[PDB]
Amino acid sequence: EKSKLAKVEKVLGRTGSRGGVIQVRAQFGRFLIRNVKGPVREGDILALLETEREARRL
Amino acid sequence: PKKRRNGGRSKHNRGHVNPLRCSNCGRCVPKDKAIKRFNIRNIVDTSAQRDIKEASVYSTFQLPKLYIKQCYCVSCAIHSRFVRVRSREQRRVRK
Amino acid sequence: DIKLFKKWSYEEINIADLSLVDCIAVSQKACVYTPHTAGRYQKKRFRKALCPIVERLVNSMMMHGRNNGKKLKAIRIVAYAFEIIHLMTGENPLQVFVNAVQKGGPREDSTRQAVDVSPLRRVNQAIYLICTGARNAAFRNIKSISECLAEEIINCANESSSSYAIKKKDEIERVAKANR
Amino acid sequence: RVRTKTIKRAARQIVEKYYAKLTLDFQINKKITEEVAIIPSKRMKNKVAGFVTHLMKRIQKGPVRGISLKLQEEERERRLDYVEPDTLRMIKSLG
RNA sequence: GUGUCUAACACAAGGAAGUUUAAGGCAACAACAGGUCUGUGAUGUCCUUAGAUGAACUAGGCUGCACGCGUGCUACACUGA
RNA sequence: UGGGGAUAGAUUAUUGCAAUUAUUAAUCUUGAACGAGGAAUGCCUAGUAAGCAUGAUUCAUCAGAUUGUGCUAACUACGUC
Repeated sequence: EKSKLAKVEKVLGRTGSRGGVIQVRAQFGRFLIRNVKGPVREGDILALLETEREARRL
Repeated sequence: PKKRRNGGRSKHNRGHVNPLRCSNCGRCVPKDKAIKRFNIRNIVDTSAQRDIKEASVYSTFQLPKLYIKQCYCVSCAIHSRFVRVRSREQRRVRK
Repeated sequence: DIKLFKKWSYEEINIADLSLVDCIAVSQKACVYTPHTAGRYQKKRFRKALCPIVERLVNSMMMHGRNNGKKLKAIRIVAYAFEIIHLMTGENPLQVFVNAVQKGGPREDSTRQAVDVSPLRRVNQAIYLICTGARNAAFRNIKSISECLAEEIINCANESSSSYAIKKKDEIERVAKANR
Repeated sequence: RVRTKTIKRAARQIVEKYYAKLTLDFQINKKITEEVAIIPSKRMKNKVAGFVTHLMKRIQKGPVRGISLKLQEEERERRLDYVEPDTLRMIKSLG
């Protein structure tokens, strides 16, 4: 199937209206900025179903 | 009270000075009164700037700029966070 | 020596998305003869991430109306369900269960925009999805809860459209795809 | 966590009248504090012992504010003991 | 580790316990015309005090039922009876 | 549906002067609605939440109540405006 794996470098901050989203920096040798839901930590894989367009803060 | 000593503007030695119209909404405001922000900005994001450099013909990169000079009326500027309400003493401070 | 239910050693699993492997209880100190350990998981965020996966599964399964807190039957039902998987296919039931958790975990979620989901959240949703499918199949039906659970796990491992877990996972992902 | 003014008040009185009595270890400081000061509750006495131990951690690095010892002041006082161009311009102006 | 590197926080280790160990008791300043004179031999005024609005006795009533709203219980099942 | 016990009939008991507008109790019989609940809205982060009981209070007589007490022992963030 289709999916890619990017490794978390930095947890940037807790975002969104209810605070349940997290802004997160991920490395593919390319740096990415993503928004993730749920408890997460640095140095670990995050699976990306779509890899494209780096994310503005919510 | 009378809040403004200078009228909020370059009133001194002048009668009429032309209105400009607000970038946000077309509200007329005197050029002397108007809230001006230069906004020198690049169109590129950081990842986009990396992708454009990699994509680029040439190593040399001209870095396309946005030169705006965006003028806000008072009502818009306070709404959209270009100014604050300061404090009675602090309303005279040019930083 | 150490084996789950005295019959499943459970010391070796395949990679999945790699993110899953950290969470799951394959290591010899986290593998156990029988699930019941009932720890304290409220100290901080990652304390609950260290839970035995079989204990987490039975606790997830047991909550439902009349059933609340009936943990030993839920262990017997999971034990029976793994036995059903072992009879049905020659693969280890735990391995099939790991595949079902990999398949059941969605990779995106959304707000009014679309977002990724964390590995812990993916595991928690997957376990929940397997138990909800079994529960939905069970309630007001002739099929056994053990039979429903085993069928849901194998079908989710397969990636079948019959699976409630695949159908829900697809729906969550589809809503994420729709939103973006 | 954090410690109150009363806990601090007892700790501050300690060192001021018992500078050289204290040691690094918390248990010995508990005994010293108990020996010097009558503190009615174990929890309160342990907290004061704790804070005095923290004050001990802060000191032993040389001088710091809020306390005084004559010896360092005495040590410091014992310890301490024309026509070139940059000078010239002022002299030349003076005459 | 982070922190004026103070006050202190974060992580790990140790440890029965690390958030002040966990839970209560506790209850400022100043109000509200909040409730209670259907608890008081706490109580003003006003009513009442001999075919008594007191004390006491015999029934009946507080729960009746076109109907509207609180709060609980019992259920809606085979992960059960 | 053998889930369910509304609603009703015949009893023999118990308390009390008095039990009838089923006091309360048991035996047999009678065998309703309810197919998981709209708009709404409650409580809850660790032995909690939930489920299951049970002591005490009122009491001549009685728990579907309140207040305690135990046991069975979850989920999910572990934060944000």
